[PDB]
Amino acid sequence: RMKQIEDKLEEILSKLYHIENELARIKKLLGER
Amino acid sequence: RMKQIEDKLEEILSKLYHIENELARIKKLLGE
Amino acid sequence: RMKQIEDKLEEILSKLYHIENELARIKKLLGER
Amino acid sequence: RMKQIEDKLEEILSKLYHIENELARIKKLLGE
Repeated sequence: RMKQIEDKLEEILSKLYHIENELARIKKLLGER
Repeated sequence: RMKQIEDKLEEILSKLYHIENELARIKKLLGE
Repeated sequence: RMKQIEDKLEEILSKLYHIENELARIKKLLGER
Repeated sequence: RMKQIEDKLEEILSKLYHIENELARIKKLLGE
């Protein structure tokens, strides 16, 4: 359960990095536009 | 109270997947 | 601590709704563009 | 292990605030 809570925390963090990156790419694409 | 936390975690993850869908639509709108 | 964990969960959820909404507005603005 | 969870929660919140900053920049780029 705690191990499960832990995996989910990390999964949440990983998606968050993915999201940041996606918005960062958008931002860049628009800034050079 | 661990399960209730794990439960919230699940919900939060689902929001993130919904966000990723919004981003996919957006990126297509922007021609990327 | 558990009450603190709880407030943070909810705060996280609230920002997530805000974010969804912001992306939803963007999407709409671009779709009508 | 509660604090370690609370700790992760803090980190996650900070990412969300960074995201909100990226969104502010984006919305200005789009003239909104």
